[PDB]
Amino acid sequence: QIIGTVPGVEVGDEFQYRMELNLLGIHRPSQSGIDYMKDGELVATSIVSSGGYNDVLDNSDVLIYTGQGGNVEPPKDQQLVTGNLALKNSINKKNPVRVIRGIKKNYVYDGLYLVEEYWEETGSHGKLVFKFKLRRIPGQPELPW
Amino acid sequence: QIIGTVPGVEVGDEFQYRMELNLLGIHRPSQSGIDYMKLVATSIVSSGGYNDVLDNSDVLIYTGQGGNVPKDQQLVTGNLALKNSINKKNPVRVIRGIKKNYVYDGLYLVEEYWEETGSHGKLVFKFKLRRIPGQPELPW
DNA sequence: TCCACGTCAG
DNA sequence: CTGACGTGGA
Ligand SMILES: [Cl-]
Repeated sequence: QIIGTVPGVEVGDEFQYRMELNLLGIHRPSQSGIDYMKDGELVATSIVSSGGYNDVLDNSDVLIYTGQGGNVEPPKDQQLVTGNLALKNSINKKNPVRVIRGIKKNYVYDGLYLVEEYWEETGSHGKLVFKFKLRRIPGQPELPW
Repeated sequence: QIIGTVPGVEVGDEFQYRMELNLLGIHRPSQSGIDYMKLVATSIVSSGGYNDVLDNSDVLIYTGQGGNVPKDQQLVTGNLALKNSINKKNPVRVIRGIKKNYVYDGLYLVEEYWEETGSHGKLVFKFKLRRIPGQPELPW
């Protein structure tokens, strides 16, 4: 499974099903929001933001992406591991990450981003949540919204 | 959603995903084994999930859904569909899961059904479908 | 073995 | 709202 741009897939491309991001090699997991891979430190390779968490899409070049897990079953911390750990190490690896957005014909490839930072958030209950600040790599084609 | 043969879909056709039987209108549910409509049955998927019987012949025994196969099973929704399809003598598409994941096996009728007191004490239905004679052959 | 920003239709 | 012969990858 490959980093960066994917042959055949262009910014603004749309898809109906998660299972096509997998087929085309854009995003492997069938449900999970984060896909990553061993480098042996985990690095992130793509994320889907499609309404499942409290993600922030400004219609700008910055997005806040919520970490997975913790029930955001009963309310638990979130954990810096698997996907979450991937995204973080991708802060330092400065590697590009595909970002796919779910739309109100269901998904759109939004292009490449980097993970500038992450932080923690004591939530409305008392448990952790991570937030990863991704910036879109400047100079890619644009999309409407 | 249509009964009988589907335009564009031929016996022996294969597919990788449940979500293509839906796209092509072969079988709507994404997981469920039985699809029906206002109740008569219109298609079933037998892909290893229950103790179905595939003789490599023209008859198949299809297990009813539910009951955790621990509760009885119930003659309702899909199960009820299949049964009323006994009397409606309407054709039913039958898709088989294979060990690139699914294969349209053609048309069948539901000749009968019965009940089976299982290894625990609760119900299970079994529907005997016979393949409509005179369609191309699937090898196995 | 188990979880996950599934996905459909009653 | 939730049950249903789901998928893929850790
Ligand atoms: Cl698909």
